[PDB]
Amino acid sequence: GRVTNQLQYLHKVVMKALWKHQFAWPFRQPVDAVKLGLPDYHKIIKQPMDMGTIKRRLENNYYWAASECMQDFNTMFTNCYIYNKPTDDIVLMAQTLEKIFLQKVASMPQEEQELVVTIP
Ligand SMILES: CC[C@@H]1C(=O)N(C)c2cnc(Nc3ccc(C(=O)N[C@H]4CC[C@@H](N5CCN(CC6CC6)CC5)CC4)cc3OC)nc2N1C(C)C
Repeated sequence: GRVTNQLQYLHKVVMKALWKHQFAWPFRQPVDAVKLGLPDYHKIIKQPMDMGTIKRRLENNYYWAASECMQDFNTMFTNCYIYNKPTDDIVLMAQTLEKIFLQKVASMPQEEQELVVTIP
């Protein structure tokens, strides 16, 4: 991947705010459906995603475009809404975190530019 202004913003602003939030703990690591006794989790959820995985990807310059990282955040929230019951508190926690995600994304740099200054 590469380092861009937008991906650096996603790492140092958006992820920093979401990771520390009081509602982040269910999303800081992949769902362990074996330990949770949930044999249907991976039958229903085709693309598991979590903030621990996203954070490691950002640390390792896995992404090529901010939009890919935004899709990973979105998949994580969508998985929660699809799998759980509409009245479960975790749905409310995801809605709270996703609202912060969108609020912070609103102030991301407009044009994606690689943060490299190279010598030919
Ligand atoms: C999946 C459906 C839905 C959903 O959509 N998502 C995203 C979701 C995600 N996560 C959870 N639960 C947990 C999440 C995280 C933890 C944790 O801190 N786990 C660590 C704590 C102990 C650690 N151990 C390991 C070895 N230990 C050494 C030996 C002495 C013990 C020392 C400590 C290992 C794991 C616990 C959870 O269970 C309480 N539920 C979810 N739901 C619920 C509605 C079921």
